[PDB]
Amino acid sequence: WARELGLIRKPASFMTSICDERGQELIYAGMPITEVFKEEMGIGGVLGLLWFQKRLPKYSCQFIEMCLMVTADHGPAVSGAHNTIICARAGKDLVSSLTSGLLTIGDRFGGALDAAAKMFSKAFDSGIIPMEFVNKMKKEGKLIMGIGHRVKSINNPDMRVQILKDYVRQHFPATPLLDYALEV
Amino acid sequence: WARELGLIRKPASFMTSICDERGQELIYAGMPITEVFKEEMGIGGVLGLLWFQKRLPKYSCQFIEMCLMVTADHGPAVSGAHNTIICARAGKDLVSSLTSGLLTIGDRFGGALDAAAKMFSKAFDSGIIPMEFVNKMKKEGKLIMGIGHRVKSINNPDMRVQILKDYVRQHFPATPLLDYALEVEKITTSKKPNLILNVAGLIGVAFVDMLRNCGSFTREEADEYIDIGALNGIFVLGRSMGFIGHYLDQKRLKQGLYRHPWDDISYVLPE
Amino acid sequence: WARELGLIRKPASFMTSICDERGQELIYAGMPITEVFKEEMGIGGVLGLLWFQKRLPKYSCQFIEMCLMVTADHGPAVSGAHNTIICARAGKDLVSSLTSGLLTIGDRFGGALDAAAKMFSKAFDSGIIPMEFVNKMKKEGKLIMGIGHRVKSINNPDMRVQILKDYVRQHFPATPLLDYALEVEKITTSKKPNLILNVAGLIGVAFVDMLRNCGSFTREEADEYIDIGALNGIFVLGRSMGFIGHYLDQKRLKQGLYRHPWDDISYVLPEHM
Amino acid sequence: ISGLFNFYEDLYFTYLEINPLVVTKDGVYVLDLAAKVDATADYICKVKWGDIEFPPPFGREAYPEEAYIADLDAKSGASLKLTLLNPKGRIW
Amino acid sequence: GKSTTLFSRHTKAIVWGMQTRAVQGMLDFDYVCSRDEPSVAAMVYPFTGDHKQKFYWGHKEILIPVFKNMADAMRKHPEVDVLINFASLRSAYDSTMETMNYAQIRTIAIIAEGIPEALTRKLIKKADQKGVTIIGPATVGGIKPGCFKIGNTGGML
Ligand SMILES: CC(C)(COP(=O)(O)OP(=O)(O)OC[C@H]1O[C@@H](n2cnc3c(N)ncnc32)[C@H](O)[C@@H]1OP(=O)(O)O)[C@@H](O)C(=O)NCCC(=O)NCCS
Repeated sequence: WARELGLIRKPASFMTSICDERGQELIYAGMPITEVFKEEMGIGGVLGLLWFQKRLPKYSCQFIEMCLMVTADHGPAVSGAHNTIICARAGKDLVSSLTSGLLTIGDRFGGALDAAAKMFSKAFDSGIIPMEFVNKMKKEGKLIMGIGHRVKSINNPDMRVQILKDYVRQHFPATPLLDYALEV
Repeated sequence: WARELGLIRKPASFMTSICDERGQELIYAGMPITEVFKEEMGIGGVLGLLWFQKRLPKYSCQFIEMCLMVTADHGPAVSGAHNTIICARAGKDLVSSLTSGLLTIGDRFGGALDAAAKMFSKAFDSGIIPMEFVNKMKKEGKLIMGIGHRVKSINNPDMRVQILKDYVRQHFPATPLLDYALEVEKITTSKKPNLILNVAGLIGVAFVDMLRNCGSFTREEADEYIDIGALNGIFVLGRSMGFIGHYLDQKRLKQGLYRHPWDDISYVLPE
Repeated sequence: WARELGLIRKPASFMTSICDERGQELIYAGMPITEVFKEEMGIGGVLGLLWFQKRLPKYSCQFIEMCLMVTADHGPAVSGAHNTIICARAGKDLVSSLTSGLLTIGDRFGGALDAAAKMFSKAFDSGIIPMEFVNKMKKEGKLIMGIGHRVKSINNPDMRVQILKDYVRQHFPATPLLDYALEVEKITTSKKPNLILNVAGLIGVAFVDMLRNCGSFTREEADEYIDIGALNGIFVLGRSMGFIGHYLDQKRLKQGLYRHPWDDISYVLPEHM
Repeated sequence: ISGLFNFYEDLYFTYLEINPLVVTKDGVYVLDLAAKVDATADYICKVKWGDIEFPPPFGREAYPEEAYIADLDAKSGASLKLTLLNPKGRIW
Repeated sequence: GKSTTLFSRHTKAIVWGMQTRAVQGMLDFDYVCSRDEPSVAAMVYPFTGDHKQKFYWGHKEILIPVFKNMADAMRKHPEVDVLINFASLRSAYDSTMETMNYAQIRTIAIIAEGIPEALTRKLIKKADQKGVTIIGPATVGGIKPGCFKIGNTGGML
């Protein structure tokens, strides 16, 4: 009641910008939940609101959902799935097993998306052509992150890559970095 | 400024009892760190101050330290060590790998100390004789937690068990639950020879005896500490040593990213 | 059966060097558990065996135990203790709460030991003098890791720092890096009295000195153990005791589920997204 | 004179007088070195001064307890000064 | 200054590139030849850091070092006298020149298919100047029973 009168200043120790629950309606980055569902913003739209505080276009949201679908699982042999399975067989609950699997995600497992994006962005932001980028990666003894599959090659496309790339070419306005990566 | 003048009331949202860092002196449960060090209260004494808020006797602290050392590691084949090694080979930092290993500690791996303590305490407190306890566990379809080894049966005892049991028999004032556990052990070894008191079962019963007979606790306090999971904390703190050792080891060996072979996985998917 | 007759060859996917449990008696880095116990080598000795595969001298093991003691807990206000307490008040088990607290350990929280050791080792390995080190740190726009205290200063020393310093002086054979750090400390305290060697800085420099001067390590092995994160492990193992104590204390106190007050949170959302 | 002025500049003096000075084919003879130097610049000339001493002015010797305040003067940036003439007085 | 004896029961070699199956076949050939010690001393692979790759000597697992740089392998293994070069057609030239910059190598085996002829002539010129025997490109290599095997000659065991 001292704070209600405005007699006291106490600085707020936390700052948030993604969600507001104080009001009579849940707010996602300035957008009400009823307006979220009315606009038919899917999982991708809610992800855009919560991660970027932006009203993303419909194709962006659907591409985000497709990316989530593609990365959903890749078998039990990978490190994270292995750790989740071990923790589940140890009788632990869902949170502990999921967490034990997730904590393997980093540089060697699960970091290929971020590493590939950073590498291709740093190449494309500089003026180097794709051939110069390949030679520059080769000189420093670095494999180009985002290139190389065990069994798939050309005239044997990776179907996940094919679906995602078809969607991106069909719906995105411009794909400069995708063009650069395809030349590479 | 208002708090300094003492004209504003705001209740505290948090309560603590184990450590005070505000003052000129770091304080563990009402004991300055200088007095902690000059009275030779080592890892066990600090653990007693921070976990139970008590000054345990010297033998209690040494027993706690021995319990930490015997549970320090048990090879890389166990679930927690396996997960720590795999997370370390995935390039993650020490905290992530240790955490991945620790998160498997629970009912099937690691919780044998706590389960054995609870089972033996429940049997002993109910007044039933060891034969009645064995028969009751057999009828319920439950194995006695803390009873069973893989190789060591008789004339080849478990050496960690022997060290801990010798220390407990030489330094503890009274070990009623330990004697009850040895009675149960004699019955189960008369059943088949390898049904000896585990390191888990002996640590649990000896921890209950320490927590009930060292004189620093009441029965309610000891029961509450057993129920809350103090022995889970004992095992976790002990095995963190081995898990960090495994992380440092996998980093020394420069082991690459691990991938489970497909021949070891049975793929039974619907069609 | 085929492996028993040795007519099939399969590579082993895992390599370990710290513990053998296959044999009759448990082995800690080539040392049986009973031989561990009959030589009165306690937490410090077992830690040395499991982390470095060496039989450290007795003073090294005691110093390791002292480091675990001083870093055991530092109150509930820190990030890790706060997270452990909140997880405990959410009704979670010991492992979950401990882990929530431990996962905040890193650069900003819990990494001052490792950072201080790395910085002081890099300074000392170079030929620069303590004054040149201070000047270079000031020019680079970075504070010296392991220097500066809340309220302790000269004529009011930190008691944990004094305890560890007294032991290392009286037991360690040679501590060049600690002497370098103390010269840097006297420079910084001439600059401003509270700029004393921290517990983190002293622990880091004395651990580097222990690795480099106990006789159980080569220069390359000590450098590798610093680089791998042995001091991160030291802080984590020490602070696990305090975090478990906080979990047990919150369970005893029967604290209810915690929810942060709204007045302490600043809500700055977009107008209409 | 050029050398003496360079010494003045790089040793951060403020007051440097010679009385008397002897110039001869043998060389130069300094007999008195009336000198006042910037004490606050001690952080620059730590090596260049070694253990420099600041003698008290003419009068009674410094009190054993006033010297304690003098020692504490340099503990922190705060200023702590005390000077005595005759403790027998009433006004303090 | 080419040598008459190129391979012997004490010949140790460095393999450029990660050829695990070829090196393992070499080691199996070595073991069935009653050879005292393996003929592959180290591997050179620029795209990873220094480590130790685990192979089989008979039935026992052994560790062969893998170096990011050829200089480290040359320094830590002065006894190596042969280099089987498993680089591709775009990397065989530079790797072979770098190898010929080291005098301890007396023989180089180039497995790459489709080297340009001018680059091959430059390789021959430098080998003649340095007195290094080149088992010419587009080859599986060679075999000296009892002493040494180059890569994949003779198939598997
Ligand atoms: C991606 C990359 C590792 C693929 O190269 P690769 O080594 O040929 O591919 P793999 O590691 O899958 O192949 C190893 C072999 O073991 C097999 N294998 C893979 N996982 C296995 C498992 N769990 N059990 C048994 N065998 C397995 C593979 O089928 C392959 O066999 P092959 O002889 O039939 O090709 C490599 O191109 C690279 O490093 N690129 C960098 C970019 C990147 O890392 N992207 C991330 C990928 S999502």
